[PDB]
Amino acid sequence: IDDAEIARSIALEDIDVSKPELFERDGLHPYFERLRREDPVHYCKASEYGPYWSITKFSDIVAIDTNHKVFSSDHTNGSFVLDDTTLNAVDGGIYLPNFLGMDPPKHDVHRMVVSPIVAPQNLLRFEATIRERTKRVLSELPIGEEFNWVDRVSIELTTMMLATLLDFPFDDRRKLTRWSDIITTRPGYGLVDSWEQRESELMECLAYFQRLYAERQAMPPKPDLISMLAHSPEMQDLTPTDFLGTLALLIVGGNDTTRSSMSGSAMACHLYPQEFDKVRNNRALLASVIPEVVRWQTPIAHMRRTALEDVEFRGKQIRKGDKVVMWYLSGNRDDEVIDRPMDFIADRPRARHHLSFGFGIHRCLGNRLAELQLKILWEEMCERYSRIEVCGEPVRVPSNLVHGYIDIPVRLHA
Ligand code: HEM
Repeated sequence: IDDAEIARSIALEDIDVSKPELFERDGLHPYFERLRREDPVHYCKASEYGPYWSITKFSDIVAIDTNHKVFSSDHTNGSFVLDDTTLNAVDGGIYLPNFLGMDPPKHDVHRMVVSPIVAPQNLLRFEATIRERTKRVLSELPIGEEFNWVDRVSIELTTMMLATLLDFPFDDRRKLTRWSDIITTRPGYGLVDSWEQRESELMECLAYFQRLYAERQAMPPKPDLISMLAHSPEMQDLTPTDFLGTLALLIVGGNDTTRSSMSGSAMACHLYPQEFDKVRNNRALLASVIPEVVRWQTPIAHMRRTALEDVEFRGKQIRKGDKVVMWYLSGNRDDEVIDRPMDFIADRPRARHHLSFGFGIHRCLGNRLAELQLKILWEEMCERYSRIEVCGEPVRVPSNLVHGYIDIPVRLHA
């Protein structure tokens, strides 16, 4: 398929950027280029998820994200992703309510329970712990033999990081990757064969975490996420559904995003070897490289809202009940705000000014944890490797939400 030809040729009204097939072949940029130029607040009438608004420009996306009283995230209105099966009991899905899918006032009550995980002193302890654990993984990677970087680096380090945050048994940490993966999938997408199989694996997740929760309730408070839920007065009446929904948020939130950033790091070093060379020669560039990895990869391609009011936005009449989608993958390529945004630039000015963590009351809680783990990985790459070679076909995730990789064949050079 030639996405450039279609995007030039078809009527504006027939553009649907939501198809997971487009993400699998990273074919979105010709469509987004046309929408940002010709119709930046665009109504799509025909899609699998019903009709929706696409918000494609940087400034416009900030406006939606920061107006939570007009543009709702609440689970009672359908929650915060475009595909209604991921978090609602519809068409084979199950109900997964959580504080990212809550509007105020309840949102703030739940966020405050887990916000100590990024207290300053915990970030310092976390950084010291991660450093040694990361060193140990990287020092066993072969030189001059092909391996899947997603398997040996992205998953290996990400599941070690999330296990540290949950104090999850280290020997079972592969379960965290499995549970994360099935939350954002559908039957036939290559992970589960049925909705029922998905439901079974999530009940197994619930049973495992319930055992851990009961253990944490009976020991002193510790700086781990399950401990924080287990000792919180305001969390004592979670229904089974709310508990499972909250676990889903913490498992996917810390897993899929960081994994995708680690996979993008390898792609960046191969496609832009001179930028890797720069930071290797000058380690002060880590400050600008890490936010740029996250902007360039954009691990979460969109977040979705539902309008609670009729509202005229940039000249367009949004109606109460309409789906509104913030395309972070488009916004992070808006050259009104970001110069030469298709390329990876180790040394970019105002490198923290990107959309990948959102803006407003739902801005990513764990952004400092991700950035510290990515810093430590780049420190180690810089010390151990002359270059990172992608030597076979990359295989991408079929999702309009998770913007990441299944397979990146690499060879390391020293
Ligand atoms: C590069 C890594 C990451 C990216 C790109 C990312 C992206 C996001 C985005 C896009 C949101 C929603 C923003 C909005 O709607 O305005 C979010 C929220 C959240 N993230 Fe992250 N995230 C990352 C790492 C992490 C990690 C490591 C954790 C936990 C250990 C985490 C936990 C959360 C939580 C709990 C929320 C909900 C905040 C709320 O509703 O108040 N994230 N993240």
